[PDB]
Amino acid sequence: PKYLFATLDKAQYEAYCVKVQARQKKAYRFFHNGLINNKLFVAKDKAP
Amino acid sequence: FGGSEDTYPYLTGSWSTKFGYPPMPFDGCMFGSRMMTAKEAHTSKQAKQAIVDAPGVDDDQWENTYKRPTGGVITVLSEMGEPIHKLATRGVLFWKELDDKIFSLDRSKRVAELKKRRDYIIKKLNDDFQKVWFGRNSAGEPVDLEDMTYAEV
Repeated sequence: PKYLFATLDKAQYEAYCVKVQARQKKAYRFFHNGLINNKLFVAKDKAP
Repeated sequence: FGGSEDTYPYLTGSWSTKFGYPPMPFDGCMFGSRMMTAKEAHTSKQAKQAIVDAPGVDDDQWENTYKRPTGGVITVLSEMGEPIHKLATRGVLFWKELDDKIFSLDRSKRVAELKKRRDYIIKKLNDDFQKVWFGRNSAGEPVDLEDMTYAEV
């Protein structure tokens, strides 16, 4: 991965890194909710 | 009651004459809402303050509590459901609110209706109710409890 990032400016890369760590926090939340409530898989009932 | 001038009538039995009845003397008078502002009572300063500030209403339109912020008091329901007269503060207003939209619905359908007005109820919770929304984050803004860090909690 590092090698891809070396395409960017510390400007860009660091902007991305903030996005990522926000996602991880959502993910973390979800995963724990799922484990407990058995909803790691959620079937979609209708198209968008 | 809040004085002897209005007390006197019933104390005599004169009130009852106004209704085409003999005099019906009361053996005494009882004071509740009145005494709340006694300096030796524990009512917080601004509390007994805002209390005074209630424009009373006559025996005429007390029935109006049930519907409007009549005077400074309004009627609102307990958790037991029982009716209560309170100073219609911003809180006691948003409390009447949920009485009519949330606590009005049967248990089941409630939780659903909460999720729909969530961020609304959460604002009015944060802004003007006795108990705030526990959802703050480090920065200061409100979030979901499920979104706070351990520290933050």
